[PDB]
Amino acid sequence: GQRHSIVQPPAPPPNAFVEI
Repeated sequence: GQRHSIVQPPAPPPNAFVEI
């Protein structure tokens, strides 16, 4: 609403259905 500490949420790469 006003501002807070650096907002940089890191998203963890999700696995895919059978990579190989």
